[PDB]
Formats: sequence, structure tokens, C-alpha cells
Amino acid sequence: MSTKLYGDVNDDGKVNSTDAVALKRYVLRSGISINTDNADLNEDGRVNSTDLGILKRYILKEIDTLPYKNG
Ligand SMILES: [Ca+2]
Ligand SMILES: [Ca+2]
Repeated sequence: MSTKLYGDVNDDGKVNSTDAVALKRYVLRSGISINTDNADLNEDGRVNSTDLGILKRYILKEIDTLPYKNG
């Protein structure tokens, strides 16, 4: 009916360290199944470290818009 998430791995909430498991598998190659659709936002794939941060940064609670920023 309604949900808020952007770039989820296991469609839990978002792609972060928590989804590092599927990440390691994804980083190595494309074998698993993840919502890579809107998982990448810097042509990386998911969260190599640049997004990971912004993720744990916005996913902290702001999870709704995600103030995508560099750092
Ligand atoms: Ca998740
Ligand atoms: Ca990314």
C-alpha cells in the first residue's frame, strides 16, 4: 500500500552494511538477486563505500528523500 525505500538489497529498508552479505557477492560478481534497479546512484553498483556512508547517513532516519551528498 505504501513504503519508503530507495536502493534496497533484500527489500528490507535500503542497501547498507547490513546488506553487505549480498554486496560481497555482488561486488565479486552478479550471481545473487538484488534490487540493483535503484541501488546504485554513482555508477558503482550498490555501496562500495561512497554510497554506503550516505546510506547509513540518510537511512539513519531521514530515510524518505536521501540527501544524496558527496564526502
Ligand atoms: Ca536492507
Ligand atoms: Ca552507488
